[PDB]
Amino acid sequence: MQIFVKTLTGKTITLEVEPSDTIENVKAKIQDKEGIPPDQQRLIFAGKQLEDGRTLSDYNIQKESTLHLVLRL
Amino acid sequence: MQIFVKTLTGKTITLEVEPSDTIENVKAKIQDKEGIPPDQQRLIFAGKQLEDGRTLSDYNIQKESTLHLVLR
Amino acid sequence: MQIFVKTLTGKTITLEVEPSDTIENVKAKIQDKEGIPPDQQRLIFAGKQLEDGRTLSDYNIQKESTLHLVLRL
Amino acid sequence: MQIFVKTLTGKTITLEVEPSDTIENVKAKIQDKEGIPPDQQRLIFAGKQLEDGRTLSDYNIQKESTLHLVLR
Amino acid sequence: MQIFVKTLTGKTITLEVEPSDTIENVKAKIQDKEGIPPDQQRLIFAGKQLEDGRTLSDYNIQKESTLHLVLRL
Amino acid sequence: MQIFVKTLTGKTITLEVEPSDTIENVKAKIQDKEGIPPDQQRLIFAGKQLEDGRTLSDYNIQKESTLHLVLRLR
Amino acid sequence: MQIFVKTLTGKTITLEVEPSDTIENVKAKIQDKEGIPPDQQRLIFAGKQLEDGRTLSDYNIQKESTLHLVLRL
Amino acid sequence: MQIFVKTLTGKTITLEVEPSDTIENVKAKIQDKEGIPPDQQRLIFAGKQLEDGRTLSDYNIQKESTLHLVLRL
Amino acid sequence: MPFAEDKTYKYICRNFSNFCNVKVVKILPYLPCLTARDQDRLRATCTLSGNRDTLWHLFNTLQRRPGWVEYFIAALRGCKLVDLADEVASVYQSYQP
Amino acid sequence: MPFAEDKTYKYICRNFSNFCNVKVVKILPYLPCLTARDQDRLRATCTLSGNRDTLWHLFNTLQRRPGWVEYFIAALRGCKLVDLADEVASVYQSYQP
Amino acid sequence: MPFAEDKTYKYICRNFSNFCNVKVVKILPYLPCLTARDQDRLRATCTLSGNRDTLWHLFNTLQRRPGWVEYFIAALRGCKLVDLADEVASVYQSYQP
Amino acid sequence: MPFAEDKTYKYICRNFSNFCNVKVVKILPYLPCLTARDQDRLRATCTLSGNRDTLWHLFNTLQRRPGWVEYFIAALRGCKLVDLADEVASVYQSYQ
Amino acid sequence: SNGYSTDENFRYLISCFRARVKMYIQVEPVLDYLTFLPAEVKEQIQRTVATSGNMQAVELLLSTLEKGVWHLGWTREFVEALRRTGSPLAARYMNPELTDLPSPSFENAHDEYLQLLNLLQPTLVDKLLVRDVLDKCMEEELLTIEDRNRIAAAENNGNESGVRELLKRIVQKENWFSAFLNVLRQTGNNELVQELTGS
Amino acid sequence: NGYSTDENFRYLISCFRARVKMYIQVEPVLDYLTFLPAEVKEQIQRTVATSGNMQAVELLLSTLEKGVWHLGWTREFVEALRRTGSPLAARYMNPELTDLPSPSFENAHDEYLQLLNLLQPTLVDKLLVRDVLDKCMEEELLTIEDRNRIAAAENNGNESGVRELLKRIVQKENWFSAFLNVLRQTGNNELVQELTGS
Amino acid sequence: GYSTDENFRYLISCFRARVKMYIQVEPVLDYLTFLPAEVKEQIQRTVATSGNMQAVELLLSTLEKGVWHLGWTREFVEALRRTGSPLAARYMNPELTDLPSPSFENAHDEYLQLLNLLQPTLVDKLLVRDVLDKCMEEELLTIEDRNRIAAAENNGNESGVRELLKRIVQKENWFSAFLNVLRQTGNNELVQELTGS
Amino acid sequence: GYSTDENFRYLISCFRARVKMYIQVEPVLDYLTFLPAEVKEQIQRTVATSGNMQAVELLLSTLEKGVWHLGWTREFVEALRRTGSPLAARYMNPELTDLPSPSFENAHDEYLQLLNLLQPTLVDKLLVRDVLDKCMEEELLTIEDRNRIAAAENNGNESGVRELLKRIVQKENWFSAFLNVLRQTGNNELVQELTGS
Repeated sequence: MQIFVKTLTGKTITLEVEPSDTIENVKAKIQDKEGIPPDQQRLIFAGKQLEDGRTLSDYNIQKESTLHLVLRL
Repeated sequence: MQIFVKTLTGKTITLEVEPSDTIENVKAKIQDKEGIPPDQQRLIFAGKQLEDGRTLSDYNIQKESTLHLVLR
Repeated sequence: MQIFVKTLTGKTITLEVEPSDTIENVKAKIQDKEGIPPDQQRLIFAGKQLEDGRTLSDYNIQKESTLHLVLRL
Repeated sequence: MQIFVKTLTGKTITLEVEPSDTIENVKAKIQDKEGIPPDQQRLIFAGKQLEDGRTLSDYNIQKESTLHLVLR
Repeated sequence: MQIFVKTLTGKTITLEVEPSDTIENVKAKIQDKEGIPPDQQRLIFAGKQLEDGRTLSDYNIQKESTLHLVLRL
Repeated sequence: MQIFVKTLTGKTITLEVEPSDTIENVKAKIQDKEGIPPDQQRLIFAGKQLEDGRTLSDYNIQKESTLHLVLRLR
Repeated sequence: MQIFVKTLTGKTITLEVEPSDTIENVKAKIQDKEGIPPDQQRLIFAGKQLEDGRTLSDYNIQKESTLHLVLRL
Repeated sequence: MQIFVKTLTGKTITLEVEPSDTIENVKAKIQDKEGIPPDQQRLIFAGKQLEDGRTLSDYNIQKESTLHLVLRL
Repeated sequence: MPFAEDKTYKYICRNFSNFCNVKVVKILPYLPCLTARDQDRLRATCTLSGNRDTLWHLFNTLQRRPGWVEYFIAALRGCKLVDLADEVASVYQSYQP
Repeated sequence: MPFAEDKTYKYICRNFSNFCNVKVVKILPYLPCLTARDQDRLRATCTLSGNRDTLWHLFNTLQRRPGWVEYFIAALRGCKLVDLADEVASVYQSYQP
Repeated sequence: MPFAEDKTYKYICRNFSNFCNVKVVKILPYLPCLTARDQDRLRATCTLSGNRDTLWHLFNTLQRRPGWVEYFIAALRGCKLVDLADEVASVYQSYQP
Repeated sequence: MPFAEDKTYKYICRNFSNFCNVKVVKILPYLPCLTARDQDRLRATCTLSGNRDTLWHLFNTLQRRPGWVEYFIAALRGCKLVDLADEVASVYQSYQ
Repeated sequence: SNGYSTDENFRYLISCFRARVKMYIQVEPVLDYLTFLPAEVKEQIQRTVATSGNMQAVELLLSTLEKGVWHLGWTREFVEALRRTGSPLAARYMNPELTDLPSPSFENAHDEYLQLLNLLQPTLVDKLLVRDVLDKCMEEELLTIEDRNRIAAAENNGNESGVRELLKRIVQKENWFSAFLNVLRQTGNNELVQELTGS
Repeated sequence: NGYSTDENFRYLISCFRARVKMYIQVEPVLDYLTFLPAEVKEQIQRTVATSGNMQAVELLLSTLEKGVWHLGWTREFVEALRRTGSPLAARYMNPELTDLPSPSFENAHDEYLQLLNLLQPTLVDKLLVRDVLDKCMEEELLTIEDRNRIAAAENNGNESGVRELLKRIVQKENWFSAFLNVLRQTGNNELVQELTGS
Repeated sequence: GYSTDENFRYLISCFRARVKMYIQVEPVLDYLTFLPAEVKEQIQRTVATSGNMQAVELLLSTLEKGVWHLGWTREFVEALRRTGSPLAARYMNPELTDLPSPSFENAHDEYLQLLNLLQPTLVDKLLVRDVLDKCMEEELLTIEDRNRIAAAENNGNESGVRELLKRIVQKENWFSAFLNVLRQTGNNELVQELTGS
Repeated sequence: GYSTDENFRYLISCFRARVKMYIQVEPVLDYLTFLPAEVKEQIQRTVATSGNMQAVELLLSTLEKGVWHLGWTREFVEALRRTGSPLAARYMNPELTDLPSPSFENAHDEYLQLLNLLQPTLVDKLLVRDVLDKCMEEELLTIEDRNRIAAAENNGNESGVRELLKRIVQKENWFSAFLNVLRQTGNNELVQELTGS
């Protein structure tokens, strides 16, 4: 499954995850690709906070669904 | 990689920089060609003040871009 | 005095009226050259029906004004 | 009244009539020069169908006026 | 007195009816004129179901007033 | 009667169909001209889908009327 | 300074005046040119009646200005 | 500090006023500068009849800020 | 009979000054046709805005429930208030098909 | 009577301070001429924005309803506003042709 | 006093959570300055949407009424909120000329 | 726990008919999470338009507040209304 | 059935009844079903609606169809656009087949019924009230689902703006007058029908 | 006298063109104008909603100037203004110039409007169109068309209502003196002293 | 063509009439982050000045033209799905799997015409405060809608049902769901009028 | 070294993108007396038909083109200062002294983007009824703005929040103060979700 992680700067990141994947594991995937630690990561999907311990299928992320990644210190 | 920092006086400025340069670089190039000490100017790009630390690429400055210069 | 009434097909006609005439008097005088019977005429001025019993001056019409003549349905 | 009624093909028909003359006078004289039966025609003046009984002056059809003759 | 029954298909059907008639009478002749038997019919006037046994004048239906016909299922 | 169906590709398909023929018949003609399986098609007539069972006259599709064809893709 | 005065008849009146002149000077001096009695005039500038007493410069009347003249009749 | 006193006619008066100056002093400055009596003024700034007792800094009138001077009868 | 009942409600609206006798809190127990939600609105309105203002709410609410006139009359004379009840009935039975 | 009833409403607008004492929710039940839609829109407005912000809507909604005047006086003096009722009536019956 | 009244209202806004104890229905009788329409409108909002959603409407309507501060203080300390009334006074005459 | 609380409100909205028994005027003292302003709003709405027309306003106002489910369950069984109280918990605690 | 082609016949009809259908065509919703129209053209027509009003845009729409080559079968695409956008009266003047168009008496009579509102619009604009005539108007089915949205929106800046814009919508529906008099009658506006008819 | 009636009126809107667009409320006046073709009354209705009232009145007067209408239109236009709730313009338009306001009145009410423009931020703040409308119709400086328009413009905030009211009154006859009367009858007595400055 | 942006765009032309009817644009604009802040505020104003359907056509026209970040069409669909307009989400979906069966689109179109015919019976005999609580259980109303209906009900129950009926018709399988709302409430007579049986 | 009209016109050119975002133009027109009444009407209509941000663009265009009476620039700044949009007054000020630090301007651009991302959370989990009174106490909403937030809330809570979120973002130091407002009321769940802690 393909998802889009759109940074605030506009750059779009594509990830291969499964709907059973944890948000924590997803945050690790963004951390791998361009180095933002999961602590500084805060994903927003459908205008909603993504709680850290829950899987994507809980929020119903499908293929090519887009997540917004906003960084806070 | 050309930029045009428009001046209140009305005369534009031809500055040749590259996105790698930070603002103190372009401020210095402003310090050179015009004579304003860098601390006394404040570049502005489409209503977005340029923080001194950052680089022109951070603000998506591209070829033939037009900045703005305000004194004091 | 010299008032206009415009038939609904466009052939406006000039009338030699007096302000204090009852509307019958103006209505009665279309027939004298045109021939619609008084019951058929439904005069309209400034979007207000003209009840026949009252007078022209009652509805505050000045000279050279226009009246709209629409046939009774 | 000399009028310019234009058919589908685009060719215009000139007609010497009078505002006293009614539409059948226009329609019947088309038969004498065009042959299309009077029931077939229906003339349109500025998007308004011409009732046959009424006369041209009823519709403000003045000198050099254009009529549309749509067949069928 | 003429009334209309605008079926949802758009088939506008003219009915000649007297105001004193019952609704069954309208329901009866609408079958004879077009064809649905009454028990699949449901007259709608003024956005209000019409009782079977009532007269037309009880609903204050005037001439040229248009009923609506829907199909009971 | 003679109708046109508009495809996503832009090219419009002419069809020699009678008003009696059902949507199955008109959809089979699409396959006979292009090859898209009838299930894959979803004929649309002026912002309204076309039931597979109803004939064209039910939807009031006279001559030279246009249709829209959309294909379940993945 | 010169000023232009329009008229109902369209015969535009050109004048030779100076700003400190009062309208009493303007209104009277038309009479000696056009014969309309000073009381008969009712002169308009820019859609604003000009009072008889005051002067042109009060209303910002400038060179080659276009006054409007309106009579009672 | 410069401020501008703009009457309703349109003319603008520049005034060399100090921020601690109370309104009556400003009205007094209008006296010698123009000639309007001290009571006849009505200083209006940013839509607010300027009270006579207060001072400019109380209303926060900055440099080259404009006052609308309106008259009484 | 969802039309003869509807006409009856128009009779009550016109002759409203007759019905000010009936008190809502003393009639509400005798109206099963009122839902447990609508009873709460009436008892709250009656407590808030007096009784007379509530009568229009009772009738306007009552006229929506099916077969209300039959219960209303049965309830309306359930308050020993028979002289006014039988009138709503004379409006009703004298208008059935 | 389409022209006297129009004039008395024109009278009410120009003499509107006299009607400040009318309480809308105590007068709506005694106005049968108002349709059940209007009696529900006025009460909603009265509940939302006080009473005297509704009086103008009530009178501006009465003057549409045909034959509203004869009801209005009956409502006014049914609301113990007899002195006001006689004065609005006087405008009516005096102007009758 | 058009100006000291103006700022006193701004103090009320800038220190508004101090006034949360003011009960509207218990203070309206104490405010003659409020016009018969506003009293009717505030009492409707208070009923519709509670009390503390009306406080800001009470103060925003008071500040237009003439001489409200003198009435507000007298009302406020007449409502046993003396510790809050003198706070408003300690602004008003502490800002008078 | 901004999600298990979030679903639990969707559970209450879905199974809302079971909550008709909750009397708002008798439950508000048991819900400290509701601020002083909302208690005034709910009490006024309960006074203006009955009880069961306020219930939906109560829950839709509870679910804003932090840690409401923990309070609501205690309030629900504190109001002698326990058959429903354990239902709400069994939806909340089940989904941590 | 026909004695010519199908494209010039339609170009002729929009050249004959241009002044007629200009009244009956609501160009804002009809643009949805004109798929053959390029999006840039529809934008220009769309902008004209907001700038110069409906009847000017319909002139532009009928102008741009008249001058310009389109895909085959646009005529029935246009006519079908009119039918299901809720103004079938304009469709009667656009069928290349002729029996659909109204009888000359009907078209003539509905010129007076139109002029009767324009004379009496100030009376209607006062006494009418969109909050209650609107819903009963849809039941009579002379206001489309899309008109009611635009009526209710024009009601936002006043009632009279709703009426001024209802009376602009209903004059485009087939046999609207006798249908309108009903809508007045099953509402409280029994006074208007007397003013609007003289009974 | 001594001339036609149409050209008497055509002159009289070329003089007071600037004076009357302040006074003409063109949204309702179009109903009473029947000579105007509907495709022109639609454009003016759009210019109202696109470029505001004062632009449409320019368009209305411009479209009346150029182009010839059937005789007797001038009385239909004046009668439109007189009874649409804009009688002040009807004094100017009236081709019999008997009723035009005296220059002192026009000057004074040109000052009052200018004064109201300065003090609009005060009014917009301190005015409450909830309690002024019902007193405006009593003094008859508002019309049910205007009172509907204002009350529907206060739905998006009170101040949007006041900004609309201060456009409608300044067109009415002798508005300032009667407007002060409304503000005195209502509780807004503090505005008057802040508006009349005494 | 095959691009999902072109695929979506063509699908709009096919269904532009259907989806103008099914999109409640006021809440969707929250979820459309990619739209410029300027356009979103103009669409909000078009709602108030020229009605909903003129705003949707403004939204769709401004969505079609203008390249957006890839995968926007699914963000737009997910907006419609969870702003209480799931029926439009069926059409918008370019992969076209979830398109309502033509029988559904036919049947749930004559149903919509059925309400417009019987709207006065409903409005006279249905009161929203009685139905809103149960209508949310069936989840054919979102909190967005119930607030709007209860707020529109403030100026009269008559206008409340004007707004409830305006909103359920955009919800998926609404008629069969709406009756279940009516028959689970006391409105066992309205369900008799809607379906006759 | 120049006049004030010269550089203030320049500051519009430099910052036309910014103050387009921070100017609430419907109430600033009251204080702009120099504008002819036939232009204040056109702008007031552009507000009501094409959104606020398009009217601000028209306003800045129409100020910069024509020449106005001397000292106009101070009416505009003072209008912005006291109409409830002080952040725009910092940029528009020809003194160019209170202009916010470039880090501050950046930081509140990220917050504004974040708010746009999280708008459907706020609109769903925020009650303007219980947050308005705490806004004026924090002076981040003027009585103008509350009067129109409370009036756009009349057609539903959610539409009230859309209106609130468009007028806090123009205020000064809004995010720090907005969170202080949310913390002070009961909405401590939002701040845990808005600031991510």
